[PDB]
Amino acid sequence: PKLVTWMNNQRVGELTKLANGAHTFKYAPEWLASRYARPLSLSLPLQRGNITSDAVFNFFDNLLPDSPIVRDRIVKRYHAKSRQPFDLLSEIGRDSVGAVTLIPIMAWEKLTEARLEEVLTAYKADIPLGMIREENDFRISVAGAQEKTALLRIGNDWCIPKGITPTTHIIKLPIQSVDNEYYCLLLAKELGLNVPDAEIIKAGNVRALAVERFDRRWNAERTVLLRLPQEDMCQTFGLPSSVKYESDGGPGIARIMAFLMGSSEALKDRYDFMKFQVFQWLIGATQGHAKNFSVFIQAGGSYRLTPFYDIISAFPVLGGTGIHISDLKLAMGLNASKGKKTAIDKIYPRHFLATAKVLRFPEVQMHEILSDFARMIPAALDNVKTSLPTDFPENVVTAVESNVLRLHGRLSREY
Ligand SMILES: Nc1ncnc2c1ncn2[C@@H]1O[C@H](COP(=O)(O)OP(=O)(O)OP(=O)(O)O)[C@@H](O)[C@H]1O
Ligand SMILES: [Mg+2]
Ligand SMILES: [Mg+2]
Repeated sequence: PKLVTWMNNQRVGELTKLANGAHTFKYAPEWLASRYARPLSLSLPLQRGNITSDAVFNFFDNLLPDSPIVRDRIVKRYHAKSRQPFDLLSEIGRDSVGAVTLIPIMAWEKLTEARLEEVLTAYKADIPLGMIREENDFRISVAGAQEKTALLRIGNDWCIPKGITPTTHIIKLPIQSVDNEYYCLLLAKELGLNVPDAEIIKAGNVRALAVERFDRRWNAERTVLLRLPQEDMCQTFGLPSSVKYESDGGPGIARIMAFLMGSSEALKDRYDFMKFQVFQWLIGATQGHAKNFSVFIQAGGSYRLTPFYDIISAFPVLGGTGIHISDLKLAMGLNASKGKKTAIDKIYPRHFLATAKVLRFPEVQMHEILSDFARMIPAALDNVKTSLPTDFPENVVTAVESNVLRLHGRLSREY
């Protein structure tokens, strides 16, 4: 049938699946006439009538977990009509990344430590996104291939939101990734990068990562929780999650930098994006694909980059399973004298400078970024280390700082 699409308390339009299986979307005239109307996606510009392009199917598919296995679980959990996005979202689309609420204001159930552990380990019983069969009003969806869930934090209590109430945190579970990401987010923050705050939460013998959502915002008085429109780069370019990597045809640095020229914060966003490329290289982050970058869609359809997220270093995984440093590749390659430069172990300042030059990113700014990491990295690693718990896995810290300092040496010798 039909899924009515809401942005907070406003009707945006409807998603329908035709008798031919095609996914179509139509904006409500009331939405189109609203003062600050904005599109669901920059790939789905405001217009009247049914939109039938592949961009519709892809946009909504990108709201679901990437893994075909996780999708199998959802189907089995809610006896979904099929595996298509419309049918899976009919079941779990009330709360997803961004502000799209799909249904065919503030209510919740507080969780006890015992119940919290139940949700956080439900995946062991083939439960998708911690949506235990016990509940029936816990419908959430979150993209990405890593096992996770999402919860509502009210004060210092964890809660399962009911109906259309939003979640406030994305909870990532162990597939040592929890400690890895925790460390990387702290290092990012220490270096002045825009990333969300996160904390390691405990529930029995379970250790998960609770990441504060930047697609959610409480009003000043903390009485109402709103969702903020947001989409990832696959969505913004109308592409399927299957091509998130540049090697599979997804957007690279050049395409995203050109797209950011249209940002309401273009110069800042371009600078921050290039800075983050140098950061990913330094920490051996190999999964900076298109779905790991997003933009907020603002009133009137303007857009701006969101904070960076899903930051994992490959360094702690080296050697243990035979992966060598020479095997680490940036998801989005840099310019090389000939072709591209992708090997973290072979990249130097010259590659960032050559890339900036061809992309019209000021050379002075690129030097600034490189020189800033050259003098700040040592102190940043130390400061983070001192901020880590005492039970934090020392091997993670060792693997990351030794490998970061090794690459950092390349910057300090130049700057
Ligand atoms: N703090 C946040 N606030 C808002 N949205 C977020 C936040 N962190 C992640 N997201 C969104 O949720 C998705 C899943 O998170 P994340 O990228 O961290 O997952 P993964 O690490 O599960 O992903 P992958 O599939 O690459 O392994 C992202 O693609 C992004 O759209
Ligand atoms: Mg991701
Ligand atoms: Mg990831």
